[PDB]
Amino acid sequence: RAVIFANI
Amino acid sequence: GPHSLRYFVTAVSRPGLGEPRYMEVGYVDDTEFVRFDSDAENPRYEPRARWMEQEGPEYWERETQKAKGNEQSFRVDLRTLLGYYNQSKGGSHTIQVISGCEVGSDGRLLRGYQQYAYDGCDYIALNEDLKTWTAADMAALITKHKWEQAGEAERLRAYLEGTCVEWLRRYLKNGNATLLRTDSPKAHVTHHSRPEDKVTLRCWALGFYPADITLTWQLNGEELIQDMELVETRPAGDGTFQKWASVVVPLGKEQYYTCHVYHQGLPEPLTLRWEPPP
Amino acid sequence: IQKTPQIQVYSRHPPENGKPNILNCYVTQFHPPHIEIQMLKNGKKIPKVEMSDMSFSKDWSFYILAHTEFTPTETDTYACRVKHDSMAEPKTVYWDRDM
Repeated sequence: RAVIFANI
Repeated sequence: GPHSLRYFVTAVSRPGLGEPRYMEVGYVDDTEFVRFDSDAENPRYEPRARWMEQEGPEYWERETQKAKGNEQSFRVDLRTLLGYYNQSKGGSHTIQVISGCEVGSDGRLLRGYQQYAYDGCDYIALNEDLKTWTAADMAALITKHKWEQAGEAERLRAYLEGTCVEWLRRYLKNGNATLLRTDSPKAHVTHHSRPEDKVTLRCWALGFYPADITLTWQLNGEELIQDMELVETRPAGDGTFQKWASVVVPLGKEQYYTCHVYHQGLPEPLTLRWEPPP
Repeated sequence: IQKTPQIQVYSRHPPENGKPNILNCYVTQFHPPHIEIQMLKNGKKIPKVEMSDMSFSKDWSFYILAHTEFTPTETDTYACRVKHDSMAEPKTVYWDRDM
């Protein structure tokens, strides 16, 4: 299960 | 043995040619098992291994919705980076991420990965401690500061130690029998003319899996390093790999040279010579 | 920031004249991911060229496998031509049945 990415 | 669950993510802007192209690719122990590709009308997470087909509709739905969310986050990230680097709006740019976990035989996390690249260059990466970030340049320091305040490392650490480890277990229960596939190389030597009194002996390794392999040539019990040619290991396209190693030898001296093939599927390495056909 | 593609052109199986096979054009070590791959038969474009989905390596460079159905003959020439922004002109790599 892929992580929920945070904005850079 | 050790196991890994890693997602390779790409967002590529294409100004005027449409929306950024977004890809999410999942690998269990180096094998692609799931894929999301935004380049579609109703894009969806797809199985890439038959053992994933057993996951129910709720799983595919959740992963699809999550991938479309990440896609939108990377679309914003692409605009944020143009600002950080002072770039024009009409050039194509790339964001890439490697995110995932490596777990040992004991189920403990060995390595956690959260690595970003912008235009094929390191941008920011989570350190081995799973607490601090390594920023490659000035623009990444803006991201580091923002993520330090928001406690991003801690949120990621929870994912890597929790969800990632737990989901890798689930996928391994499904794919282990298929994942442990080992195809031993089938090796042969070919003979080719060279100008004058020289010949090329090419030692071939075919139909092997996994890709890791070593081919050597020996003369008088010593491995030939200088003057030995090789090709990078390459896919046959049917799930197996190919490699060759060749050496230039004196004509008439072909039987003085031995090729050695080293592979995980080989309890004993293969030893072979040029066998002139009948 | 650009990476020059490395190209390998080879058959799926050891080549035998008159026996159907698959011809591969493996392209690696490139960045940006935008690439144009053509497979040529006696200098002419091959229409049915299948492409793998594009993937990238730990070093961030992209790779893709292009392939086509072919029946080798002693005299037919096969090549892979690649167009990528790291190069001033398209790069052509000929199939050598011994490699």
